[PDB]
Amino acid sequence: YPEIEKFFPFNPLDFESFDLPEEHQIAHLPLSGVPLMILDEERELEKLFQLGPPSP
Amino acid sequence: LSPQRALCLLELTLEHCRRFCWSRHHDKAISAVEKAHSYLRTNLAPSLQLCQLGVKLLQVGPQAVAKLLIKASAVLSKSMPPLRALYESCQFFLSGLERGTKRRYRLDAILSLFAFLGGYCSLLQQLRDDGVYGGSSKQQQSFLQMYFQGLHLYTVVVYDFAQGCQIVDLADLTQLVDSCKSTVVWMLEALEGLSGQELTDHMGMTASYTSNLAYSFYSHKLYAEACAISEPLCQHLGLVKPGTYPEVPPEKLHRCFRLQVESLKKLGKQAQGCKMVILWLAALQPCSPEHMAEPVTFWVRVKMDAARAGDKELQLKTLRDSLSGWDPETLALLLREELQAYKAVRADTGQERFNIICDLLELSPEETPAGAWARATHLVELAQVLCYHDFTQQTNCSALDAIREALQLLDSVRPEAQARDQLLDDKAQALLWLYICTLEAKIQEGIERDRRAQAFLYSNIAFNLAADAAQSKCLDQALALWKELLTKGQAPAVRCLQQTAASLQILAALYQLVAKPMQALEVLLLLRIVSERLKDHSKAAGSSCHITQLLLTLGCPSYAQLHLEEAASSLKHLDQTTDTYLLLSLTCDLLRSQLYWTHQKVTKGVSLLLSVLRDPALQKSSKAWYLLRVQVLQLVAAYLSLPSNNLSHSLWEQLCAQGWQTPEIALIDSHKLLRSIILLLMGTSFLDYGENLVQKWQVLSEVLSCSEKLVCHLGRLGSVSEAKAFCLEALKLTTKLQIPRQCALFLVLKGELELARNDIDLCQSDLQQVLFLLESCTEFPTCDCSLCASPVLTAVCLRWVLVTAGVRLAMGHQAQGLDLLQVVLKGCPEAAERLTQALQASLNHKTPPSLVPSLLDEILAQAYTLLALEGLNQPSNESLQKVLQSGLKFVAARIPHLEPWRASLLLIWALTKLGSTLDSICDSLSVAFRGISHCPPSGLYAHLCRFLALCLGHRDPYATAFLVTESVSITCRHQLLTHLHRQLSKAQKHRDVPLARIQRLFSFRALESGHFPQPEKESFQERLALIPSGVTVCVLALATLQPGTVGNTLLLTRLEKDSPPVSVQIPTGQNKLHLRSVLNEFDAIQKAQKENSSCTDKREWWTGRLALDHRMEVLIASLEKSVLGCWKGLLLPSSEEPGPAQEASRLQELLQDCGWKYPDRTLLKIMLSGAGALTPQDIQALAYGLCPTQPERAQELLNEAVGRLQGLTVPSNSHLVLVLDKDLQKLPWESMPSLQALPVTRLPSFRFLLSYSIIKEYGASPVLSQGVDPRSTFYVLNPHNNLSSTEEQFRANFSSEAGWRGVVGEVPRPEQVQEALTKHDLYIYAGHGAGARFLDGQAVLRLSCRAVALLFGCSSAALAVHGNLEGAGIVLKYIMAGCPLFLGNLWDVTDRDIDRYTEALLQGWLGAGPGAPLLYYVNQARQAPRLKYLIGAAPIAYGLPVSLR
Repeated sequence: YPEIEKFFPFNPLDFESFDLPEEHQIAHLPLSGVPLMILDEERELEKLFQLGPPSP
Repeated sequence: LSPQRALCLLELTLEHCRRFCWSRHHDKAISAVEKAHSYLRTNLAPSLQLCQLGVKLLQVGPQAVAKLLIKASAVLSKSMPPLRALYESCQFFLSGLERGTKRRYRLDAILSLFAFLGGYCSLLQQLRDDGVYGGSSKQQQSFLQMYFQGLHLYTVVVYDFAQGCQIVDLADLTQLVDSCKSTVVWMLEALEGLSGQELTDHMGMTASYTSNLAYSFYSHKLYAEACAISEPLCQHLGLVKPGTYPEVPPEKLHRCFRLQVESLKKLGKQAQGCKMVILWLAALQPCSPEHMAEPVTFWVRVKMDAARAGDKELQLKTLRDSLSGWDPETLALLLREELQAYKAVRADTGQERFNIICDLLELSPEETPAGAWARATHLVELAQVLCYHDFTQQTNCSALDAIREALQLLDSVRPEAQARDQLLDDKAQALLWLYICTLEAKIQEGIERDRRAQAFLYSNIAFNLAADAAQSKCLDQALALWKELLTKGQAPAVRCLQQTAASLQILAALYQLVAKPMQALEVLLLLRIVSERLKDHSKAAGSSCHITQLLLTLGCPSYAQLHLEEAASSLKHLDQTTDTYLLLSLTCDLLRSQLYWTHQKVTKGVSLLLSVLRDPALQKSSKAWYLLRVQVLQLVAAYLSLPSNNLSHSLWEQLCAQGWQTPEIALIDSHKLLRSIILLLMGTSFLDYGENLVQKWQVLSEVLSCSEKLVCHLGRLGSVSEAKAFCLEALKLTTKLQIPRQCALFLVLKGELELARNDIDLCQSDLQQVLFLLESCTEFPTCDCSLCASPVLTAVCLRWVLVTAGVRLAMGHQAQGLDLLQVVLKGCPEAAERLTQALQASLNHKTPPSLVPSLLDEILAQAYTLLALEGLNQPSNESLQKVLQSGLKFVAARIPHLEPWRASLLLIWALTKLGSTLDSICDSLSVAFRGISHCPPSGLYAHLCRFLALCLGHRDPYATAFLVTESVSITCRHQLLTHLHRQLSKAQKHRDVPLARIQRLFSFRALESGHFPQPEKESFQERLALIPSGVTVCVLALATLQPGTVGNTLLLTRLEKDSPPVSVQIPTGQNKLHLRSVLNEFDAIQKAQKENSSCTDKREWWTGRLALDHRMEVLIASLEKSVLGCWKGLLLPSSEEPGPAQEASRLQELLQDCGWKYPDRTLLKIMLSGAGALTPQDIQALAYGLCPTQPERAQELLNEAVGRLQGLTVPSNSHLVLVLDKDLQKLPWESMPSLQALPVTRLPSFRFLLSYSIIKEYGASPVLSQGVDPRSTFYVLNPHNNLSSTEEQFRANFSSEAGWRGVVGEVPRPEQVQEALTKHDLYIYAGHGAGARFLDGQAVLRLSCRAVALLFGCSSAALAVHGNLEGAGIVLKYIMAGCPLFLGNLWDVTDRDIDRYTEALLQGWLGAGPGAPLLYYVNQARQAPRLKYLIGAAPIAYGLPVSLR
């Protein structure tokens, strides 16, 4: 009368961990910060320094 | 002449000289000179001499001329009575000089002129000083005009000389330096004690003169003296604080100051420049809130330049500090201007803006009703500066507190009529930033939750919180405020319209992220309105590009063309050769490529797209370029999803040569690039810091859109693991940002992905979650509140009504599922029509051609598919030919797009016509096959290949074999292509020919141009030519006549090297035993095993084990007898010796006489190679099948042939690779009686054998070429410490072995198990399953696999088949990573019996000696364990035969 052996069933699908490769990971990053508001020079003074001849 | 006569003579002589000048004569002047010579005797004589000298100088018009000028000045100096006469004389001399502007003047001539001018000036000033000159208002004015007239002439000469002054003549300019600065001194003194009007007009020319005088040096890099020239005026003008010069043009005063400030700032001296800006504003003290702007810009320019030089102390010198005594309102306006100018720079000025806002809060008195306004405006600016980098060392006010205080102050303000526009502006801006900083609060709250570590339905219902109504309402009101501001058509009259433009950009980005696309459309229309009002065509072009991209994301491509044309029209007005123009031009080209794609003019679109893809401007490092590459990659994926008949062949080659071979690869690269952008935002020298704010909410919206594309695509392909991975990533992001609509979308997607894997519980959980979220979103036919108005919500609702019908049909309700599908059938048309009307009203056009075909078309196509699949099970000959015809027509109007659904509908039509008609089925299915061959749906591709290889068979041998070959392991093929692309990417980034070769081997569109079966057949013939020697490939496949069933007819296709493909059809549908029954019995055995292993009575336990083993051996015997029957020598080797071939020829002819259609030789050559073991009943069935008309003499002839071929030998060196379907892989074919002595392994697809060969050609696979070493082995013995019975014995024998470095009892670190697979030849795992916990499929796929994997666990090499999806398991990831051989169990086994098996295998193989076949010892060790069929038939091998070295 042989004793009962063990029996440890395993589903082959329980191996998958739905983890992306670290180049596709977005939600674990600290999406904190609002990086200012830059309103570029409406007037480019660069071309405001020329008078040429002493016109009357 | 008497004194009076002499005075009259001077007047007459001057008149004579003036008369000579009156006609510009010289001979007459000579006559007057003779008259003067006659008068020569006086004070007027020197004066007359000067006039004569002037005439001589006029005649000269060089060195002598210079000497004459000096001589004139010298005599004039002595004269200056005589000085009074010298004036009239100097006027004549100056008249000659006026006509002597030869421009060819040298500093010496200018110095001589300066001498004469200075002498005249001294005499003129003395004459003007004389009370008489001042006494006569006009007379003083006349002398004053004369002085200024002379100075105007002087600077003209100076500028003429400065123009003549070149790089070499700079020394000459430095010579004129003296007179220039002295000139300024004289000019200022001339303005002393002057009448207001006279002083102001003279001030204008005075400043103008020095501006021209100073500019010359500045225009030649000589600031020091340029500053010395303007220093006196700037100081005098600045010191006189009283505004005594209100009229003097601010435009002039500006120039002089501007010049000195630049001269100092270009020479450092930032401190002096700051004081000069203070003096500048001091001069413009009582000016308008307009002229003060330029000084303030120069302030910020001097301040920012100071920072570059480390002049941090300039920041310490602030305006409020510098301009101590200034009217509050004026200082508040000046600090507003400084705030705006700081907003204009690009170099981390957050702290400076914070200082300005703090001082503006301190200066604005909250008491005044006109101070509450300034309080609120500075508070929204403080909110802006705090949602960026919150300052905990100052203020002690939170950002969400500042903004709410501002909103209350604004609600307390009442305007009149001129400021209502400013009120609407600031209120809308406050509401926008209220939303922004509530979202930042949510972000940091989630960050704190996730940081709380110490030492998801609930999460969804918690994050919902019914807070959507609070936040979205504020943006919905900011939009209305901006709209009432900008829609009137009149001028806006706001502070900075640029700020309105930037806020509208942020609002469009935010709406895109909250998934409200129509609101973003309206916001972009208003941004285009404002952009024309501001004459900024960059922004108009960008707004039109965005409107076009958003209209193409929706259905309507007609309205996108108008706005693309508008974008081009705005592009005309740009500089070109500038990054803005390059970017907007590439964007418009991309939009036109997409318009061609949707307009079915695909070849011009591909030409455009390849022009875009080959531009070196698309690769320059900047974030807008990365967004453009993202859109490029999504368009490339949209072009890779078209059938090959739409495009030419070289077009496909050059399109795939860019680096992206499938839409999945393109979309994952899009996702990767979208992540790399965020690493740049949420961190440079701030060069690209211009659009970071809008980009931060554009990148998140694009991430969610890319994830929707990458999830809806990978799930339709059947790859549900990666699809769920991306779906979970996006759900995590959306719960982080707390966006209900996007998370509802992604929950419905995850529900469909779980329904694909037959998980009704998880799908119903997700469905209830989205029902909760949709009840939250709605504000609680033609209008269903917020749901109907929004397209995204109607889409998510119809996807709910689709996945719910799918679940309702999976559990088996039918009527309810059909009613839900018919609801989805009436839902998409009305949804598209209401979106059409909404888009027309929003853009304000007339009659949009055709309805909007967005994702509603795809969901209606899937509804048609699922409603056609249910007419098969209820073939009542009614609404089946009327639901499939309508679906076919629908899907046939949009030809290049809805292609998988037309293939599904064609397959269903073929299955309905199945029960000439065979040719009709074949052509229909060939249409479908070419419809999905480029990127197959894995589940449809199998049904389509096997139905097409069943209709078309023996009438076309090679084509039938090719279809059977492609119907296996499609998902593994997709995954291998993706893995190879990732390998190429990482290998290029780290620093490959075999990689590209394998990619070509697995590619879906590496075909030539052809009709229906020809180019496919040619590629298949090449692949057949690639088979190695000594290997037989049997592809067993179940031909399924319904999608979702099992099937009975076994398609067996044998593949050899230099032999035609021999295929056979084994219809096991009447053979009593069936094959469905075999699979049912196997499932029953595996269920009974686990239900029995719970009993504790050892006797009943062993009885059940024995009964299951007997059942298992009966099943194995039945496979060979009934399942294969006579057609079972197709798996046996081929006789190298002649004999079968000659008999094959003779029998071919003679049986062809007997009525054998499709006579073939290789079939009989392989069926007679095993004649030694051929039984009379096999010969009976074979004969009665081959030759039905005259069978008896066919048997007799076959009996004679086998009797003549009685003695033979199968080849010693040979091998059989079994390619099984997803349903037949679980049966233990390797343990059938016939295949017990024969080496037999498995592979996923036939292409994997060729891949192993290709890798063997180059290396990287030492074991499959050299041999396994007895040493060099890593073992994992009992890592979970459950099984000690094994642990003890296996510990003894393993430790006894030399060179074996492993673990025992403990779970191995992932690093050492990585090194175990990589650096070793053998990986003996004695434990639970297949590693899994410490080594999962992704970790090995990320790895190279050198070692043989002897994984001795329960279901180690089993593939889990869930639903209509193909098998998944870690063995696939092992052999996709290059594992030569992978041994593992197939079903659950027990402990000590599997230990006995493992001990036998390891004692037989290891220790046999060098060159010991492993597959020989897996069958030799299969007779050691007690239950020889229940735990002996379980071990299975994947790969190629290996041997010990």
